[PDB]
Amino acid sequence: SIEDYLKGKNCLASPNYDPDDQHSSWREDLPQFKKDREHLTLVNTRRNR
Amino acid sequence: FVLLPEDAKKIWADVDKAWGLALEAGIPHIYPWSYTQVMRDGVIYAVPKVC
Amino acid sequence: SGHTPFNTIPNEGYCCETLNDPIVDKMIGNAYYVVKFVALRMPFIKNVSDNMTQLLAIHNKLTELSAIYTKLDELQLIHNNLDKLQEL
Amino acid sequence: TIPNEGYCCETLNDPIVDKMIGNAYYVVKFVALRMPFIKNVSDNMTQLLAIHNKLTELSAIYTKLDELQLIHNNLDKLQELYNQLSKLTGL
Amino acid sequence: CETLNDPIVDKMIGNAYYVVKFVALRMPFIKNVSDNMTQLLAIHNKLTELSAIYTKLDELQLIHNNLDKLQEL
Amino acid sequence: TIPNEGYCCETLNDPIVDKMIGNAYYVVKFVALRMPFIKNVSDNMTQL
Amino acid sequence: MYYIEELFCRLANGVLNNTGIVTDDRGDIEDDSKPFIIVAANEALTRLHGRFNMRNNNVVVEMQEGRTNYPLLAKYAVQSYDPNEVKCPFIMDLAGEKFAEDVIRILEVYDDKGRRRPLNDRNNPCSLFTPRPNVLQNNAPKAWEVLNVMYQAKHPKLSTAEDGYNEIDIPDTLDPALDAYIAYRYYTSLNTPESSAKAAEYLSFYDSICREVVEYDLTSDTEVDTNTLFRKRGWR
Amino acid sequence: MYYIEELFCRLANGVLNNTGIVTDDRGDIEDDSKPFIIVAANEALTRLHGRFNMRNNNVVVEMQEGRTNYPLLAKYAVQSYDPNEVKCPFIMDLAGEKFAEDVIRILEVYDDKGRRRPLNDRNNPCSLFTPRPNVLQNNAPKAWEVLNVMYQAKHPKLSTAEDGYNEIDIPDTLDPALDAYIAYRYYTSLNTPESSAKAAEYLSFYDSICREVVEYDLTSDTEVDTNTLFRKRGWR
Repeated sequence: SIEDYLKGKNCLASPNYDPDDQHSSWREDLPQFKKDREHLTLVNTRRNR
Repeated sequence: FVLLPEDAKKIWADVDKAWGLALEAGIPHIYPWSYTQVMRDGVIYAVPKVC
Repeated sequence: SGHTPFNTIPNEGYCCETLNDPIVDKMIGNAYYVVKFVALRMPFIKNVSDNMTQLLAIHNKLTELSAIYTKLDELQLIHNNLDKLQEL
Repeated sequence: TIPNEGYCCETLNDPIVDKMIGNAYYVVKFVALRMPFIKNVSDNMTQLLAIHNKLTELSAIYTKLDELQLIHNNLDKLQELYNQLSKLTGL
Repeated sequence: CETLNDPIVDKMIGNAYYVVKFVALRMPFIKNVSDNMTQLLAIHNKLTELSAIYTKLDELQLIHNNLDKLQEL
Repeated sequence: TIPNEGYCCETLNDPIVDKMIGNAYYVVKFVALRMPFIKNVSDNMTQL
Repeated sequence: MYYIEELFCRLANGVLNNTGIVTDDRGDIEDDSKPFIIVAANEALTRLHGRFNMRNNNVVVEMQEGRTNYPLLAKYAVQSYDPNEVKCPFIMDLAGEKFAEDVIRILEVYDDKGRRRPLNDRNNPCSLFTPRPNVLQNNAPKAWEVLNVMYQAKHPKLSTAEDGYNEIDIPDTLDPALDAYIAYRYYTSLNTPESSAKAAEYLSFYDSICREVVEYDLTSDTEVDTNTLFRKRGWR
Repeated sequence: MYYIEELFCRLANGVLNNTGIVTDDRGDIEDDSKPFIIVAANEALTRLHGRFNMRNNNVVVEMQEGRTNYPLLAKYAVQSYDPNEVKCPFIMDLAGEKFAEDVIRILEVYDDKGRRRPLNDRNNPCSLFTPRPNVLQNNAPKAWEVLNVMYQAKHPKLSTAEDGYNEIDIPDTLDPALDAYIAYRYYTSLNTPESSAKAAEYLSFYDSICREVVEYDLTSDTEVDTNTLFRKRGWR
């Protein structure tokens, strides 16, 4: 993501701000929307179903 | 393409990588090659474990 | 350990600085950027606010001004010749 | 001599207090309470910039509303099938 | 000891607090502007028409009552 | 009045700052950010 | 900093492999036994945060005219108060930080003017008392008076209910202690002679890891400061 | 700060998981076994509050003309007195709470004029005595005389009878001690050797947790104050 750093405005002052989520520097939160692909895996056939 | 089913795992891992690249490119439609090989090798699609 | 945000004026050893940033971080956190965005372009806001009375009056007549604008090309109508003829 | 000064009585519409400017907490909470106004200004900044740019033109118009009020009323009669004006000049 | 360095950019009380105080001392302007978003949006909508009228402001007045009387005359 | 100087506002198209020449980190990062220009010059050296 | 699902899959693929809680694929815990694991995890986090002094947090409390006791509860927080029950709250929060009760011990209390306030001093008239570990007292409230409370904090509550906190914040040297404590609880609950013998091993492992972390001071618990009593006492 | 139902659920999920007390779905304790748990919980809370000195409470006692023994019971409180039996109550509960009978030890007694009154001092004629641990004496009642009593308090009784206290107020570090005490009571009551061994384990766990909390001083039990005898003795 160095390329994104080069071709970016990267200016702190912005007009976007969500009042419902206002926090200090202390708060750290992982997003609820996990991003994950689906891969191909062979069925075990040892774990009988 | 998976002939000689004793070579299923390596070729299917390569298929995973190829599907990843194809998804990155943006192709609309993607096909596994055959019904026979898919049902014979028991290929299923699942999210990887997180550990 | 940690530093209490209200522990401003800790400058016992040396006089300089008061450390007022932590209070801003505590209360106005994540919203300082909007404050700076407004602060940078503040002369424009001052100029617009100074002309509030007038900019409300231009409003109280917007439909009338649009109706007048609909006939701007037709309004001139070369009045000089018809005035000269009417003077006869 | 009942005291009514407190943080509870203050609302978002109250003006600033001169004696409490030195208190950093008071100023910080003063700015924090009135965030809706700053957000409203920030969301519509392009419109304000355009109006500021055209204020020099919109500054004059204001002296001439009174004349335009009568002109607008007259316009309906003033139409007069504008093509007839050329004939009237000819006659 | 002293970390203020350049006085032109760095403030003793604090950069963030300085900006916050600067905004706070000038709140009436922001309040007066914010109370009237609905009104200044209409002017933004009709800005093109207002600019068009501005071009013909110098002309087209002509003491137009004189012209309407001349038509009556 | 309001200061607007920082590493975030800096872009690769901006000119150098004469105040921060003495600061070694500023010079190093100034050269680091503008590496595409140097790479483009080095790739086409025979043509130049 | 990782999700709760990472904890479930680490307990499914570490200890507790041979138990009957885990699913057939041994990749996650069954839906029936998740409340048990959540209770054990909360207990373990409280133990560790009580022992080690990791988190230091802060609260802002403003003083009303007729109140001397100020309990530190969410009922009086701005984001969580009930308007009909409580007329005016006194604990200020933010929409993102809603002040879950995580007060173990109160260390420092500072005035809004930057002056320190003595705590639990009997012979000082201008001091603050705590009748209970989560309650403050100020016997002379005044106008425009606000207090900052610097206190040791515990980990927020894990709930896994789409509104609770999914994440876990813990240094990576103390994951095995948490896992060992959970395993100890689970193996004691079985009530068999062999399970108790395994649980003793797991508890001793937890104790030994905690003692080692104290020994090498990996959390930087020890704190030292410069000497200022040299000037106060009048030395030259 | 949680209700009694949360305690029942936490016991249903933690210790006592294999026992036949718990319902089939492992959600909550069965109805016929709830008084047992309530009695055990009350005993554990009394033990902890006696040990740790968590709660410091105050009561106001007004002095009648012909009475010298003032027992501190709920019969003589304003919010709880029966008009038929007692004509006039001398314990005032006008503002809030109901003054549950929770007097363990009396620490300080102050007059209505701000002057301290000695307790249990034989050689001081103006002293107050306690023939019983909660009864208080003053041998010279006077008109317009009121006394304020600072005492150590215990947790109010839990009843679950639509009028008792549902709330449990205890520091979050000492939940496992309470659960361990309840489990010890149950497993001792079972009257089998294996259950006896498990009960011994749980009691030892209770003691170890209490000693740990004492070591790390999580309840801020230790107190100090500024020296005041330096000036009284005449030093310069």
